[PDB]
Amino acid sequence: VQLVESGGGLVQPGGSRKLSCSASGFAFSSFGMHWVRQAPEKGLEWVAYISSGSGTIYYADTVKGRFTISRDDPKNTLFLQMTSLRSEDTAMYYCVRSIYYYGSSPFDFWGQGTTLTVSASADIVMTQATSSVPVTPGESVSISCRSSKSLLHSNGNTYLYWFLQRPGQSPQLLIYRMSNLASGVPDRFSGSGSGTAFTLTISRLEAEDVGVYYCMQHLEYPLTFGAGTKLEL
Amino acid sequence: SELDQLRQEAEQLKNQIRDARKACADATLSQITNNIDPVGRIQMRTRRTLRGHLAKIYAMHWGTDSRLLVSASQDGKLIIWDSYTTNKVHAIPLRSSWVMTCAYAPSGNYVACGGLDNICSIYNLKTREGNVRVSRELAGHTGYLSCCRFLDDNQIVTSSGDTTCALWDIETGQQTTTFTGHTGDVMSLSLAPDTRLFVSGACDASAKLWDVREGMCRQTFTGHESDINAICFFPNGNAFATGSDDATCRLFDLRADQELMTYSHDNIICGITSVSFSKSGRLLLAGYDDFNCNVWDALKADRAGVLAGHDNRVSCLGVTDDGMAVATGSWDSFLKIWN
Amino acid sequence: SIAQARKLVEQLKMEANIDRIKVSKAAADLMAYCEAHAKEDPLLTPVPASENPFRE
Amino acid sequence: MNRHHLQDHFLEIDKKNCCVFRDDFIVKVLPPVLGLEFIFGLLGNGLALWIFCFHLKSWKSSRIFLFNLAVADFLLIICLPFLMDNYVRRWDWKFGDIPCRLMLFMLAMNRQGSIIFLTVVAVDRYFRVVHPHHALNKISNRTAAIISCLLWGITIGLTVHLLKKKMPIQNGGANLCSSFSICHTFQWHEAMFLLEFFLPLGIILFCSARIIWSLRQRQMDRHAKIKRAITFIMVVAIVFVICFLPSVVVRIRIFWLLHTSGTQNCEVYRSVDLAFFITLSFTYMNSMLDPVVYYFSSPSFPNFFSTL
Amino acid sequence: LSAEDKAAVERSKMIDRNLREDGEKAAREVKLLLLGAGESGKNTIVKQMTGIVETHFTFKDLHFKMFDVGAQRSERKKWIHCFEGVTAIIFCVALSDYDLVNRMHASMKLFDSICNNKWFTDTSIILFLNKKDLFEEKIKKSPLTICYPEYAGSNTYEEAAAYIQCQFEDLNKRKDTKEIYTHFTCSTDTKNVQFVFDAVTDVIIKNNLKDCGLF
Ligand SMILES: CCCCCn1c(=O)[nH]c(=O)c2[nH]c(Cl)nc21
Repeated sequence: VQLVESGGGLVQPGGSRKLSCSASGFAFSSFGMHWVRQAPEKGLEWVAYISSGSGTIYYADTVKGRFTISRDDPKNTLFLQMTSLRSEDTAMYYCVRSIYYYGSSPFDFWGQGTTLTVSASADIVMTQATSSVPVTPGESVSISCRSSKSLLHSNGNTYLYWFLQRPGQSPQLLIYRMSNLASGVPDRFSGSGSGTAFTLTISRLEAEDVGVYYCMQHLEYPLTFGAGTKLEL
Repeated sequence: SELDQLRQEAEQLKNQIRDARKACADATLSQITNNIDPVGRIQMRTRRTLRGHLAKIYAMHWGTDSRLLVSASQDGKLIIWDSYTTNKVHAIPLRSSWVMTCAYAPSGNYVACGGLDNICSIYNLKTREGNVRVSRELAGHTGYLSCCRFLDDNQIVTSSGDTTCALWDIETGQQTTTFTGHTGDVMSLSLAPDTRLFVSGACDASAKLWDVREGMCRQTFTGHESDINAICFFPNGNAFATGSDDATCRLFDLRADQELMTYSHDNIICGITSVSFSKSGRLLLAGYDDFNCNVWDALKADRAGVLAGHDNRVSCLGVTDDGMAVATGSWDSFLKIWN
Repeated sequence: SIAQARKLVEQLKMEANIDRIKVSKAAADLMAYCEAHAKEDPLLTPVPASENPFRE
Repeated sequence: MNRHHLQDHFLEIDKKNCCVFRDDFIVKVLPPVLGLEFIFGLLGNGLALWIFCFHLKSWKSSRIFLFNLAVADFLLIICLPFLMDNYVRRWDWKFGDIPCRLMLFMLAMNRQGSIIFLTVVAVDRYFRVVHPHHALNKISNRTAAIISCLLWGITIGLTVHLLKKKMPIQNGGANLCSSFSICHTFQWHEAMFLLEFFLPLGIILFCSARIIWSLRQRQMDRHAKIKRAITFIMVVAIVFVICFLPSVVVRIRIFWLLHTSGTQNCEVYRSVDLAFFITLSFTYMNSMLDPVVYYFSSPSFPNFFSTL
Repeated sequence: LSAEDKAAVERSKMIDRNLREDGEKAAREVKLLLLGAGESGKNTIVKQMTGIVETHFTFKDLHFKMFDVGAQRSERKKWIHCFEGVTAIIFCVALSDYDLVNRMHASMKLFDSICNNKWFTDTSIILFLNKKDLFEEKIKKSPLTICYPEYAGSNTYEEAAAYIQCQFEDLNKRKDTKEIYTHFTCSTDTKNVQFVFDAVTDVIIKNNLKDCGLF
């Protein structure tokens, strides 16, 4: 499973570029795609989502209409076309795969991403309690966050995901639906919540856990993201 | 010794078995169960109906979570059904379309398939690529596969159409233990709750209990007069019910070593295709060749209720682990949920 | 060869050793569990649609 | 009276030379025949519709077209008693303009739709027999429903023009109610009436001949049901001909009488219109005989009738 | 209402569309069942075109599916019902079996069992009498009356073959519903497949007429 992306560079404001990604090692057609952007200093932010059947295409409010997302299942390649991009668009874009079914693990794999540089309401808000917390090996730290609207759906599933951005690499999913650990994640990770207040527990902290932890809500679009909490060793 | 002497010895042992069986016949189930109140009329409705399949359905199995079920049909597709929402979680394109059995792993990671083709196919539902593919092809059997049941994520026991029943290892894909006690075709299997013993029904009207580890026959029951199509374990694991084409169902007890009660009726002249028990074991739901399903009280042996929501043969009959609902497949290509 | 029948004879001998219990007590041991769990069975006693996870 | 009673026969509906007659044999013949036809068609269509609601699972394109034909026949027989009431009063429409407009439009639409649907059924049988493999391309139930809706739309469109005309013209205490008026011009309605028999008759004959050849070349001797199907297929065309042809013949006679005895003079042409109306009664006779010929043909329909 | 279950519903709808396409493809294909004692005759029949063996061949823009059940060696009563939907059944019996050890009687018993089966009430049977060339010499050497004491007629290929054909045909109790298409074949070139195609087309015509209600 690999996701190679290209189409970065430096462009003056008002230009247009078409980001492209090549998907290999997995069934691209069966997996829905997502686009997420990293500001140089801010946190991740969702961009667009195209489903497996190329339908139900959604765009974030800040990019609605201006950007379009298309896919070519026979070619196993994804194209994101940007038109009349502004200065606020300067960010590093990641492509994220997703599959939707009972027991699924959406946003499990994240691409490396590409750098993009430009020369000079009605959504759930992730209110992260803390932006940075010191940690030491062998210690335990709890990360908590606030949500404007409870994510506890009538079906009993709360739409809360956790992501870890180690320095120099893309985010990795750790817990999805606050009760299931992603494949390859050590069992020491654990999460719990009451539907509006959430806490992430990391027992037996290991040096590989250094990074910035980001949250996700999937109850209603757009998939707004939190500020991000950075742990320093 | 000479063959006639061996036959005389076998007859003497059979007479001894008869004497032992009669000695334990203290009373019949009817007179002892007369003290309990009748279950009464049981009314069930088709909360959910599944129309995904396009051919005749033949086997199905409920998952441990009591949410997902796997169904098999001759169209060559295995569909994982979300009972609450009727969504199709997966659709497995079977290599061989002649499938008459299927199973669901206790952990839900793997499923089983089999039928006319002797090869058994195991599929990985939780693969990284996201597309279900064949894990192993167990082709050690010579006859047509009849039933399959998961003992664990690494061990599976399947009964073939030949006289031999085999226990398979997923890690190595070889027959760890082979059971050859049955003389005729083996139709269906049923794992005990403790996953230590299992009963196998055969077309020679003989039901035999097998030891998974020891690997030899432990008990034999011969109360039926025809082929035993279906068999299922009692929830407590100390008894099992047998379905046969002779339009009668018999409940056997492992301790008594004899049938306790017979479920039969005059109008019911058709055979039995599937049998299952409720969580508490009070209700015995058994399929029938006619266009209906009958609910039998395991204790009083009376028709508690009838499910007439089918127009063809009721091939399979599955009950959730928690007893929340009952699924009844049939040849009409429609799977219905009753509760 | 008679070893095949000797195995069956040995298995019968093992069978005879079971310490059996009266069927009446064996049957009664099944009762007293349904009555205690009578309210725990969603099928024996009707379940309100509000608490039922199958309501439309 | 000037020119005897001919001064009243001449009517000038919208064009000249309209010549509906008065005081003739129609009263003695038409009402009883219309009543018997209405009763028979009513009971037959009722039973057909009642059993049509019992085989949804086996409900397919051929049965879709058959049900459409049943609906058309039921509508026509339901419209029959209005014509019976008109004929007992002998061309005096008691009801208003809108009821007459609706009755004429429904009559035309229903008869044309019935003919179209039976022609399509014959075409379907021809496709199934002569081209068994090609027939599998049309089993789509949704496609069959769309085709039936399109056929209904065409039938309505060719007959809707009857609505846009103030019909109930009055003659001597009797309010005429007829679309056929022996006009002095080739009004499109009669040309449509003629083609509605010319084209479907040829299509039915071609399909029946092809089915006859294909079945008799390869399977006739094998088993009797083939003989039964052949006989009933021939009977369908025979009934269609012997019932619809007389109307076409009398109307062709009327058109051929474009020079004299149909225009510029009357009182010697009464018999032509008199027989034309009996031919229309025969068309209704065929309309009500359609479900006996079609629905009771299948060996399963007797079983359904016995069960109900 | 749904928030993420809508994606699951869309996936289910796509799966249903794929299932419908596969069902249409399966319905277009015609299914044939192969039966008969002796592997040699069935092998010859297959060439003239571990459990179930499936052979796929297209003739005149029609895809034919043939199923092999001889290798199973199991009780038919438990799996014969799986072949309810077969449009036609091909039965292969070698005419030379009459002199080998009784085999013709076994073939007749199998044909009687298959033809009178409740599941195959409305399925036609195609009877292929294999090894006509060997039968030519066997008649000249061994008389036909060995296995048929009631037989009484000229010892010629025509008469003996006709007698065998009638003997096999009379076993069909359901003469009104079933139709047996007997044929002679040893090494026919592009003649056997024509016969099987014609029989399958006649069966398709019968099924279509039954569906339309005329039958
Ligand atoms: C097809 C045009 C509408 C109906 C025309 N029509 C008919 O076709 N047969 C009649 O007997 C009749 N009587 C009256 Cl009044 N109109 C009649």
